[PDB]
Order: sequence, then C-alpha cells, then structure tokens
Amino acid sequence: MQVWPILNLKKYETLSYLPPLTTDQLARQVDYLLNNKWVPCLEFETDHGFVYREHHNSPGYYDGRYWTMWKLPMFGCTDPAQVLNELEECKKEYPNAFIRIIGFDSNREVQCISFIAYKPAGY
Amino acid sequence: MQVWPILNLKKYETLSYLPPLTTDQLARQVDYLLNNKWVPCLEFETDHGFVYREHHNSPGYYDGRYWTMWKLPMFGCTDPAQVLNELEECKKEYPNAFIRIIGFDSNREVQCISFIAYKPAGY
Amino acid sequence: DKLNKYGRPLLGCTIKPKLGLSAKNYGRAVYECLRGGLDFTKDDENVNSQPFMRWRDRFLFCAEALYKAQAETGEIKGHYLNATAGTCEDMMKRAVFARELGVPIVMHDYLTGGFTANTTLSHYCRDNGLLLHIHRAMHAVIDRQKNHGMHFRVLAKALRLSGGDHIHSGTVVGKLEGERDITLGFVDLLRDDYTEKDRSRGIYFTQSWVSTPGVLPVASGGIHVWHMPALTEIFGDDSVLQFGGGTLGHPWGNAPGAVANRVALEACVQARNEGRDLAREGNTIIREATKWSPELAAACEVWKEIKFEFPAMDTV
Amino acid sequence: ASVGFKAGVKDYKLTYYTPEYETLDTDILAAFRVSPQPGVPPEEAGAAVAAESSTGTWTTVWTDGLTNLDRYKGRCYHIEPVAGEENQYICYVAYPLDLFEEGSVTNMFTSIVGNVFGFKALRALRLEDLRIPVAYVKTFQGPPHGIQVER
Amino acid sequence: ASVGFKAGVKDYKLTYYTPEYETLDTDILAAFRVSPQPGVPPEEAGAAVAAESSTGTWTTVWTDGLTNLDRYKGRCYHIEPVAGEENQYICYVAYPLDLFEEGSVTNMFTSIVGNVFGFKALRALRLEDLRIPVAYVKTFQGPPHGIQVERDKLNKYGRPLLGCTIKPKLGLSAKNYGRAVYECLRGGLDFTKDDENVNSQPFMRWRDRFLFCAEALYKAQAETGEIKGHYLNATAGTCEDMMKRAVFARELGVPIVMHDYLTGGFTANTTLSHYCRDNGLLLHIHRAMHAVIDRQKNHGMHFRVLAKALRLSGGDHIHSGTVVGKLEGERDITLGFVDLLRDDYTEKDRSRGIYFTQSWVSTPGVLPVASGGIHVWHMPALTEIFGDDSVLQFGGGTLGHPWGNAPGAVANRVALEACVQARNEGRDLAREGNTIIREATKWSPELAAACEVWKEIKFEFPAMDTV
Amino acid sequence: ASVGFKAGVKDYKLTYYTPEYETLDTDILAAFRVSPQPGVPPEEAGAAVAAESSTGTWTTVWTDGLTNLDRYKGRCYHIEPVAGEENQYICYVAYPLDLFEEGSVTNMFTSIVGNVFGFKALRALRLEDLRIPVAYVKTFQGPPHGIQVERDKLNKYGRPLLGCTIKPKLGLSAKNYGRAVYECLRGGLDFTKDDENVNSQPFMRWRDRFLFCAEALYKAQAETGEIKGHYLNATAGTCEDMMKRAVFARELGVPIVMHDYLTGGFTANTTLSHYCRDNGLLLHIHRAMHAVIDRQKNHGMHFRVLAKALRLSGGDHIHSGTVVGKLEGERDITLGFVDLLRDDYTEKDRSRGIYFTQSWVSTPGVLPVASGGIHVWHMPALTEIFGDDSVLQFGGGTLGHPWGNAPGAVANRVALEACVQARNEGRDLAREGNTIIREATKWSPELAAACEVWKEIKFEFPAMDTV
Ligand SMILES: O=C(COP(=O)(O)O)[C@H](O)[C@H](O)COP(=O)(O)O
Ligand SMILES: O=C(COP(=O)(O)O)[C@H](O)[C@H](O)COP(=O)(O)O
Ligand SMILES: O=C(COP(=O)(O)O)[C@H](O)[C@H](O)COP(=O)(O)O
Repeated sequence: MQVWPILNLKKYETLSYLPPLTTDQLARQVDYLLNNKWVPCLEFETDHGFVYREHHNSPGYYDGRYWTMWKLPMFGCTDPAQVLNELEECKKEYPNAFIRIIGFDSNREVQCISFIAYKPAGY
Repeated sequence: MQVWPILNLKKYETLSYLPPLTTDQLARQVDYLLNNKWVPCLEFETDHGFVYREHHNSPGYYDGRYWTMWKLPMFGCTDPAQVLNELEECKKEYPNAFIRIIGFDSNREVQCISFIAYKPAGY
Repeated sequence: DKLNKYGRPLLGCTIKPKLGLSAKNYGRAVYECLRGGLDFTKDDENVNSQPFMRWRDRFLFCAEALYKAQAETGEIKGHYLNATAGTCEDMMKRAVFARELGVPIVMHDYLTGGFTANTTLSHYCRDNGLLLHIHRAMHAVIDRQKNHGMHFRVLAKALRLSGGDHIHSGTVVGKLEGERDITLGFVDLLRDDYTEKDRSRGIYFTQSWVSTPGVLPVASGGIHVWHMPALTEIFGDDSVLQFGGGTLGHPWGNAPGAVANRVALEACVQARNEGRDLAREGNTIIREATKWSPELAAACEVWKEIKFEFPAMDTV
Repeated sequence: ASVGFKAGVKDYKLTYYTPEYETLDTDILAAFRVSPQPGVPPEEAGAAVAAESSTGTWTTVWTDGLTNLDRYKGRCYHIEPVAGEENQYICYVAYPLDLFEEGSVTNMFTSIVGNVFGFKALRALRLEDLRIPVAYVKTFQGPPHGIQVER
Repeated sequence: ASVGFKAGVKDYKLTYYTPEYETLDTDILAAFRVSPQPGVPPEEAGAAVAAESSTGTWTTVWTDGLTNLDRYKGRCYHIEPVAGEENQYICYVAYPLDLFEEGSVTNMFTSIVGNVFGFKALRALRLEDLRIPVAYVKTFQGPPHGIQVERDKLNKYGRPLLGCTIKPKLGLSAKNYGRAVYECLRGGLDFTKDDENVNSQPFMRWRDRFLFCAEALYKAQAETGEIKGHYLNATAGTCEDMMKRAVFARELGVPIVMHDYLTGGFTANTTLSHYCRDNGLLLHIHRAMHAVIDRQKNHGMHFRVLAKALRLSGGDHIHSGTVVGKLEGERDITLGFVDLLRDDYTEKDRSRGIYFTQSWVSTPGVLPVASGGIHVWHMPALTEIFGDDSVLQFGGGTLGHPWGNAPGAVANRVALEACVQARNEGRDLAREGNTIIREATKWSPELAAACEVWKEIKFEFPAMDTV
Repeated sequence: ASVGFKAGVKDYKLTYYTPEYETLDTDILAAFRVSPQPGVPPEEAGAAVAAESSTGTWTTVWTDGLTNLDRYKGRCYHIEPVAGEENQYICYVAYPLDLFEEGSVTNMFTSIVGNVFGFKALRALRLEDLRIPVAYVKTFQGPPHGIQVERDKLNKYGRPLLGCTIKPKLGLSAKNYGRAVYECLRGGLDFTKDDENVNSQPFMRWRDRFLFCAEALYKAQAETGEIKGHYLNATAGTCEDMMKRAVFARELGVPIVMHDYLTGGFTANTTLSHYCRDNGLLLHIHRAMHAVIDRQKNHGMHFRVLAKALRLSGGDHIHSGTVVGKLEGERDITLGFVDLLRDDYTEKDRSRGIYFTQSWVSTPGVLPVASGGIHVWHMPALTEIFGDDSVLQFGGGTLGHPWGNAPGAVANRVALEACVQARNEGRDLAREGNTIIREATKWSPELAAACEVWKEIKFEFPAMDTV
C-alpha cells in the first residue's frame, strides 16, 4: 500500500488528477468546448496560483479565485485553432504564469469547462 | 544556577524532555504499547512541525495538531518488529519529516501513547 | 462560482461508521479523505450531537482538518456540518458556529427536522452565505410504495421551494431503490427552469420555476468506482457523487480511497468529452485508468463484482 | 482483540444478527415488520435493517477499529415470522442509548427510520413500535402541561 | 384505600422504615452513617432521616391524602450496625426519581442533605454515598469536555499533565503574575493557574491579569512548541461577574478557565459548565471549602458525594487530593472516588468506601488534580496512584526551586517523564521510585537541585477519615 | 531591606505567628478553634492556618520578594487555650483588607475557609467567628430591603409575622398547593411558603405552582383585608433558571420569593439579592445544608459566620432555628447571632458565642425565621426569645390541625396575639405562657383543638454545640 504524497502535490481542479494532457488530448477538450457551443476564454495568473484568504474569511469568501483575463472571451469562435493559438500567444507573453482555458454557457451563465492549460516552471 | 535556554528548544510532548531514545528504549516503548493491546499507528509531518493558528483562534482551536497518517493503524499487530519496520519505511520515504508513533485504545477512543520517533535534520 | 469548481460532477464522502467516532477521529478521517481529491466530506445524517461526540467539538476539529486539506491540495474543500437538531434554537446555534468558522457548507435533514425549521435554516444560509446540503432521511417511509404515500418528486419540489443547495436524489445503481427514468425526471424538476409534462418519466404536469435556482442532486449509497461511468452519464456534471464506504473501505486508507474516486471520475469526464460512450465503454475507461493509477486499481480489485440489482417497487 | 482490516463486503448478519442478545434497559427497541425481496433470508434482512439504521454501511470500513463497534451497533436480537404471511417477519432491533441525541425526536427518527425503508433488498418495511428507555424519556420535556394540569 | 385523617404525631417508622423494600433502578439511594441520641432506636433514627429529607414532617398532615404518599416517600430500606461502633449505623434511604428536579444538583442536595443533619434526635450524621440512577444522570450535561476531548484539544497523550499554582497566594501584581506564568510554562509545565483565592482584588484586578497571563502563555507556547494553558479564575461574587470573566477568557482564545464550585455554588457552577460547553472552554474545578464538610468521619458528607455532584454539574478537572502531600487523603478511599470520577461503571466496593455500584451512561470522565505539598520525590508515587489521566500540580514545588520558575518546571517535567519511561519499561514505581528519580538527577541539573532542596520533606500524619 | 532567597521549607511560625500585632480596623479577623495533631505546637498550628489561608505555601518561594509580604500576610496574633480541652486552642487570625474582592462572600470564604480545614497537621478546625470591617461591609448591598422596609411594604407592625411551609414536602400538584395556600392564608397567617425542596419536579412544575399560588394568595388577601405573601422558590440548577423564576414572580406582582443560599450558592444568591433590590421583591432565605457544616463543636463553621455572610450577600429573612423545636439550637448562642443579624452594633460577648464586636454601618437587618417542629404551646417561648422582629412558621403545626388549614392558621394567629397582648400588658411569657394559651382556648375553639392535639409534644435532647 502506497501513502499519498504530501509535498508539492497541488492540484488544479478538473482533469488535474489525470496524466498530463497530450497535444491531442488538449485539442479534444477544446473541441468538446466548441462542439457544445460554449465561448472559450483564457485566464492567467502569476502571483497567486492557489486560493487563499487575505481580505476576509466569512463563509464562501476566498481570494485567489479571480485570475486575469487574456484579451476577451472568444465570442463566435468555431475554430479550435484560434483558441490554441491564443494559448500560445498567452504562453509567450506569460511563460511565468498558470494559464487555464474556460468555456462559458451564456444561457446558464456558468462555466461548463475549466482546465489548466499551462503551468510555469516547477509546477 | 543555570538559565533555561530559549533558542532552538522546541519540545515534542511525551518523553521529549528525556535524553534521546536509544534503540532499546524505543523498542521498550513499542513493547509497552503492544503489551497494553493498543493499536500502533505512525504519523508524519513536514510542513508544520508545531502548533500554530492560521485559520481560527477561538478557545481550543489550533492548527498543526493533525499530522498525516502513514498507511493505516496497524490493527491486530502483536509484533514490535512490524512497527519498527514501518518506522524505517516511513523514514526512508520522509527523511524530511517529523515522525511519531501513537497507540490507540478503541475502548476509550483515546491515544494512550504518543512520542516522536524521528526528527529531520537540524532538530 | 463560490467553490470555483466547473466541468465535472462534485465528489463527496460520508464519514463511517455512522455513529461511534470521536470528534478528533472524525477530523482525522475528514482530512485524509479531502487531501486525496474529494471536494467534500460530510457528517452522516444521524450524527447530530451525542455522548460519543458532541457537535461543537466536531465542527472545530473538522474545520481544522478541511483547512489543512485545502492548503495541501490547492482546491477549495468543504465538510457538511450537520445543523439538524431537536429545536430551532439548537439548530441555529450550529449554523451560527459554522458561520463563525468561515466554512462553506452545512447540512440539514429536511423531513426529520421538518419544513418549518428547514425554511428557517434556508433563509439563514441565504443571509450568511452558507451552502445548504439537504439530506432526505425518512423519505422512503413515505415514497416507496406505488399504491400509497407521496412520490419523491413532490418531496423534491417542496424542498426546492423551502430551500436547499443539494438534495440526496438516489443513485439508481446503488444499494437503495431508484428507477432511472423516474430519477431523470425529478432531477430535471430539481435543476431546470421548465419541464414539460412527460408521463414516461412520471411528470404529470409541466412545471415552470421563474428562475428559482436549481438544486444539485446528490447520488450516495452503495456506489463505488465501477459505477462511475453510469453515474457520470445519468447525472452529468451538475451532481455530487458521494462515496462513504467507497472511500473508507479502500484497502490503503482514506487518501488513496479518495484518489481512486477522483481519478475514476476524471477518467470518465475526459472520455465523455472525447466522445466516448460511457454506457458502452465504462468498464474500459475505468480499466485503462487502473493502468496508471495504483489507487484506482486497488479499489477496482476490491469491488469488481459488487452490484445491487433488485426488482423496483415503484415504477412508472 | 483487534483483528486486521479486511476490505470488501460481507453479510450484515455476520455483525448485526445477535439472537442471543439480552436487551439493556437503556436500549431503544424497535419492532419492524420486514417483507424481504425473494432470495433475501430473514436474518440478513433483519441484520441489514439493524446495520444501516445504526453504525454500518455496505462494505467494510477500517474506521470501525478506532471504536468499540459492539458497544454501539444496533442489533437484530429476535425474529418472529408473521402468521398468515407469505415472506414477512417481525424483526426486533436494539439500539444503545449512546446513539441518540438527548431530547431530539428528530435524531431518533433519523437513525431508526432514516434510510432502511428504501433498501433494494426489501419489498416493504413498517416500524410498528419503539420501546423508549426511561433514561431517554427523561431527556425530554414531554407535554407542556398534561392532563392534570390542563383540567 | 383512604383512611380517615388522624391528627397528631406518631413514629416516623410507621411510614418510613421499609426493610422489605426492593429499590427501583430509577431511585436515588443514600448511605447515611447515623449516630442516634441515647434512647433513639436505629429504626426510628433511619426513618426520621428518610421522612424529613423527602415528604414528611413532625406531625400528621391531612394533605398526604391528596397524594399517593407511598409513591413519593423516601424510605429507609436497610440498616446495618457499624463495626466497632458504639451506637452508630449505616441506614440506607431510597428516594423516588420524581422527587428531584432534572439537572439540578442544588435540588438533589436540598432534599437529601437539607435539614436532617440538625435533628435534635441525632448526635451526628454523615452522608457517605449516593447511587445516582442513570435516568437522573441523563438529565445533566456533565463535564463540558471530559478526559478524551481534553487530551484531543490539547494534543497531550501518554503521561499525567503538569500544573503549578502561582505563589504567593495573594499579593502579586498582574504583570508579575504573567512574568511568573511565562517562566513556569516555558520550562515544561502544561498549565499554570490562578490560586483559588485570586479572583479580583486591590493588588491585582482580574482583567489586567487575564490579559498579561494570555501574553505570557502564548509566549511560552511559541517558545516550546507545546500547547499551554493558564486557569483563569472566573469565580466571582455574582453570576454576572463570573460570566464577564468567562467571556473575556473566550475573547482571548485561551483553552481553560477555573471555578470554585463550592464557594461559588452549584447554581453558578452549572451556569458556567454550560457556558464552557457552549464556548469550547475547558473548566478546571477547585474544591475550596470541602474539608469544612468532608473531613470528619462522624459528621458531614464524604468527598465522594461532592465529587459525583461535580461530575453531574460539570467540570473537566477536579482537585482530588495528593494522598502523599500536605492535606489529608487516604489512598484506598482516594482510588475509589478517582474511579467514580473517571470511569463509566464502578461496582460496589466497601474496602474503598464505595457503597453503591454506580453507572454513568457515558457522562464524560473528570481528570483528578493532585496538588498540595508535593514535589519531585513524590512523582513516582503520584504517577502510580493516579496513572496518566490526572493533572499533577506543583506550585511551591516550582516557585520554590532555587534557580527560578523555568528550572523548577524542568525538574518536575523531567521527574514525571523519567517515571513514565520507567513504568513503561516495566519498572516498579513503588519499589524503584527513588532510584528512578536519582538516576535522572545524573543528567538533569535542574532535577538534581530540586532533589537537593526537598530530599527529606514528608507529610505523614494520622488520618481522620478512614474506611 | 531585601534578603536573599533561601529555597527550602521552614516553620510557618517564622512569618505567620505575630503575637505583638495590633489589628487594623480594616482587617477581617477570624476566630478559629484549632485542634492540632500530637506533636504540633499551638503557635505552628495557628501560623499554618494563617499562612495557607492567605499568602503562603509549604516551601519558600522567591516571588514573595516582588511584593511586600508583611503588608499582605494573614497573621495569627493571639492564641488562647480552650478550657477543659485537651489540645485545643482559639487562634485569632487577622487578614488585611486588600486580600478580599469587594462584595464577594465567595472570595472571603475561599480564602479563610478554603484549604486549611484539611491540613494533615490538624485533627480538627472550626471557624467560630469573623469580625467584618466596616470598610468591607460597605462593599456589599446587604439585604434587598431589611426589617424596616419589609414591615412598611407589608403594613405589618407590633407582633412577630406568621408563616407556614406547605406539606407534604414533595408530591403535591400545583392546584393542590394553591388550594392549601389559600386555606392557610385566609385563616390569619401572613405567609405560606414552598418547602425548600420544592423547586420544579415531575409532580409539580414551578410556573404552574407560581400561577396557582398567586391566585390563592390574592384570594385570601381580598377576603381578610391583610396583605399576604407566599414564598415562591426561585432556587434552581442554573442562574438562568433561577432568574426566570424571579422574573415570573415579578410579573405576578407578588411581594416575596425565596432562595436556598447554601445549596444554590453565594454567587447565585448575590445575583438574586441584587435582582430583588432592583425589582422590589422581598427575599426569604432558607439555610438548607447548614447543619452539615455547623453542627459539631470541633469541626466546621459556626452558623453565626454563615449568618453574617448571608446578611452581606443579601436576604430579607433567614431561617434561624427555633430553640424549642425539632432541630438543634441553644438559646444563648441563638440570641447572639439573632442580634448579629438584626442589629447595627454587637459587642463582643463570649457567653453568647460572640468573639468580636461587630458593626454594620447601617446594613439593613435580617428577620430571623423560627420554623421546625413548633406549635401553639411553643408560642410564648417563641415570642419571648425573638420578640416582634421575627417570622414564626408552622407547617405541620397548621396542616396538622384536625379541622383543616384555615382553623389551623386561626389557632396560631390567636395564640400569637394572645401572647402579644399578655406581654404588652406586663405578663411574664416565660412563667405565664401556659396560662396565656389556656385562657385563649376558652374563647377560641380553633386554638382549643390545636392545644388538644399537641399538649405534650416536646423536643428536648442534649445539644452538640454549646458555648
Ligand atoms: O449512508 C449514506 C451513504 O454512505 P455509503 O456511501 O457508505 O453507502 C448517506 O449518508 C445517505 O444515507 C444516502 O441516502 P439517500 O441518498 O437515499 O438520501
Ligand atoms: O494551594 C494549592 C497548592 O499549592 P502548593 O503546590 O504550593 O502546595 C492549590 O491551589 C489548592 O489549594 C489545593 O487544595 P485541594 O487539591 O485539596 O483542593
Ligand atoms: O421543614 C420545615 C418546617 O416545617 P414544619 O413546621 O412542619 O416542621 C422548614 O421548611 C425548614 O426546613 C426549617 O429548617 P431551618 O429553620 O433549621 O432552616
């Protein structure tokens, strides 16, 4: 029996417990997002990669949830190549940041997708 | 008259004010645990070796009390060699951690034993 | 939005044994479960306050435990602290201490506690930003038989009105009764804003909700890793899948038990997103994962041929 | 003594059918009219009811070892077949005083009547009576006034 | 049937001596050591005690007829003569459950112990024990936390806990109190405490003390890495004042407060016990004034009755005597009530003064606290008498050390662990105590000095209360 | 000057026997009857008592140096051997004002009576008296009303007040209680009262009783034209519950409630005393449990100390014994503490057990209540012992009357006024008592019947506590 590790075992929500996404796997997630007609958007963060509580600790309040938007949500995008390209533009600009791809469903006004697409060195 | 030292004088509860346990002394504590028919278990911690208060400070609340369990409590163990071996397995895996041996009394649901078995470098 | 969780069903786990654990052991079990990948752990429904563990002590140790798992993993964690009590006053004291601890979620047994107290708690939770997980203890005493009683869909609509953020909805494939078509029907009545009459699913009336928020159905009871594909497919992302015995029954402890469930779920989510058929490919999806997850493999080893298939008492 | 942890599921009757048990005067006793699904023996039906309404779940959990399960477990201590009934029995279950919150009918029902009536393994279930121990009775106010005071 | 009312006085034994009575498991039973005046027969003495402590008075009242007296009357169901005693008996009295207010130790004492000890017809009277029915036990909260919860909150296991009363008893300022508290705690003691008579006074007001003591304990805790506590005394003149103190302690986030349950009283004590349960504060109970009541064998109330009452009202610790220290406490009797305080079931055992089998239906156990004239050389006997679940306190034994408080604390902490290690290794604390201590002085300068200072100090006098 | 710290133990007499000390008028003085163990000299016994009840412990602590110990230490300033006693002395101890919390009887007892009675070195110890300094007296509210205010609120003057405890002690329902209360009051008694153990129970819950008793007393008052009261018992398990009862009594507009100050406790009692002052409620105090403490001459605390403490904490009435009734109470000793309870100044008088001259700086006086085994024939002795300012209570003596409660009350009321008239006319109550009573039976059928019933009932036993 194994002992689940304790150090340097930070996770990133959805898909973060699976092996690293391959180009194909990443591609398939983008396809999934677009096939369901959700709006893709990229978010990046370099200062606070995980949730914390510096300004308040009442129920449901956490800091670190908001990351910063890369450009704007890609309204009307139907080409996964556009998403993947923006991911490359974001990476070259913020190689030091964690970058995630999210997908909005404006009818429900909920993100039906969210996964980490890039992690900076040592992560 | 001596002045009780102030720096680097962190203690570890039971037995921590005595000279370091020798192999024999450590062995005798394990025997004591098993003779009383208590269930042995190992716990390790590398991040917060001492109690602190980061999330709350109401009466009786402290952080740092919970360490992480090595495998599972050794239910039905009657061989001290099994305990000492798990202590060696834990040490090789977590040479950076503080490791303690605890003993449960399920009838009272209280730990009737708890002592530090290994301390990482500089401790 | 509060939990910053999207794209997959949420994972929970009821601490076992149901009764008998001390407050410190409860927290200990809670920390191990959460650090492994579960989003929540919860008080078993009959754990209120008792000689073996008083509630405040439990709330306190569970807060220490969940905050520890959260800092370790980097994911928001919660533990349903049970506010169910004998009087409204006592119930409120518990909701109040949970608020003081800054934790995100509490729970209540709406039927044994009652609609009057439940509505009082629902308002308090709205007023204090606490998520409310609802357990339906006693419902089968009322809704099991086809000839007499009240169908659960009526008890579910009533709860959505009174107020609750989660509601146990059955597992379909687990240890307790729950037909798929009937379940899919009331799950829609719980989550959606409009549901057209559909007798094949037991829906006798078209029901509109005028934006009343939707309730997250919670599948719990005799489920384990092999059931993951069916659960993901029946409920979809907006559900909470809970594994108590399925986590604390793992041969390697709570943390690996949790990893097993978390890996199984994401494996199913990835497969589904890639176009695979969860119904036809479930076992293969799970099996593939065991190839890279020792934790899932062991769990799979343990529960490979455990099914719960009996004739249902309440059908359409 | 403690025995190792053996993961996996096993019959509830292994732990929860206790026909030789003498009830404590502090126990809460329940008389359940049990109608098992075909193929489910009375002992396992009564045991499943005792287990899931008290301390047990569907598979073996290691945490039982942190406690004294026999001190807490509810247990089917007697089973009597129902006359004129086809596959129906009266299973008696005993629940230790420590399992209940003082003064809370809500807690009492949540345990005894909380999840067992929906068991796939049972066709039907009726709770016919409860023997409430006087030590538990004393944790309640009871009527605000009562017959004598009211008159 | 009803019989007419016949005014006038008659023997109490006519209604209250009931030797054939089988006690109900819901009855509260009392064991009274009765010393009748010359000419007063045991039966009438026991009956007078049963009557006047329950439903009867000196003459016949017609109102008994409105009720069912036999349903309510307390009754002397057994009388046993005391061996070696001249005119002294143990009369057992049974009291129906309905006679007592749920959860009120105050009501229980008011009935059983309210007026009978002053009877002209008795020379003396002592209540030796009470069998508290589990149906009555369940009407009480009991300790706010109890032994298991306390060790869990403090993360302390495997050895008795160590305390220390700050001295001099009265006269220290608030800052000096904190100063003394910090030095003690940093040395290895788990707790320090307000002396019982330190409440609020011209020389040191309570809030100032609570404040400085919090600064001191938090400093010792950060320095040592072990959770520390200081019993802040909430005992006060009114319930209001008492509560203000409990409230400020809660605000400070400290783990433990204290109360004098007898001088403060059962009503206020029960109020504090509930508050502590509601706010997660450990409650250390001091028994000031108990010996005024429980010292003599012929008259009063044995401490075991006062101890059971406290477990019911509520307290996490209770001073239980030291056996070997400056104040009286026989070992067998002490071991007996210590079991009544910590365990869930105790079988009748007259050799230890236990007259009734007592069950607690999971009421948490109370940690006995040994304090009073004890020092390092007493450590082996203390560890052996009480075992791990006790708190051993050394006030003078710490602040009397020649090198100061910190070394005084190290001495006590080293002595205790030396005894714990020896015991765990199989050594006989009783036979090997001095050797265990002596060996430790070889590597602990602090213990050596303390040992130097108190080597031949003993407290051995004839006990007044024996079995 | 400061002298070095010398660790180790030394005789307490070195610091605490101070025979040349002149007491300060701000000191609290204690008279302890000390019975030392063989081999323990009086000086060391008295010094050990002074030390451990104030600032000292068993070994020398360095912290004394941070203070001015002589400014704070309690000290044995005088020792007098007890005549006819084998190894027993009266040691006088003086305690500086600064040692006590203002207004807290609880703190005062915790110090003076907290741990010294359990000293291994003493065989027995009794606190006989306390001289409470007027500077400390002024820190207390004292009675909520006091004798003058009470007579004024009730418009009652010129005779002792009459009461009656409802019987059986336990077991009556709320409606039957009111029924009994109405019959008693309409007959001429000024008060009726809850028996001390009647709090709230399965057979009768308190609110129901308060309610029916209010209906009953208001009915008797309207019928007779005299203000009536019924002591509603607020004694309870917690301060909260106690307060709820005081609050409902206030809502009912009734004049008097009651409390058991010893079983309830000083902390709760002081809280109730203040509430009563704040809400105009008379407070009747019962002393349940006192004889457990004050019966024996060799060990405990004399009632006069418990009585002074109650006057400080606060109470309008206090049970003081009957002298001639069923419970013990010597006349000279009783007359002495009755003066300590009602007057403003009492000079030292050892023949009555008064060891210190006590001044009260206008603290209101408390009305002594004689209750327990008394009846009509005792009226002349009661009127003469206590005088007008007392409350004479007849429970069995009223509910034991052959014609019912109303005639039972008439009997007691007629007997009292007959004695008051005779006394006022110059007759000697002691010599003429039986004749005064006998004459009254000639015109009062009610008194005659009562007289018939209790003619030869006496309670005369040897006292345990004498001067
Ligand atoms: O007992 C369990 C599940 O534990 P396990 O995962 O070990 O089976 C849950 O707390 C609810 O009782 C489910 O009932 P429902 O969902 O029908 O309300
Ligand atoms: O005075 C001391 C002990 O101080 P020291 O350690 O210096 O003797 C304690 O506060 C209690 O009074 C003990 O009494 P008991 O334990 O009998 O209640
Ligand atoms: O029992 C009685 C008197 O009833 P009865 O008149 O029938 O004797 C009183 O309530 C007190 O207990 C007196 O005790 P004390 O005055 O010593 O406090």
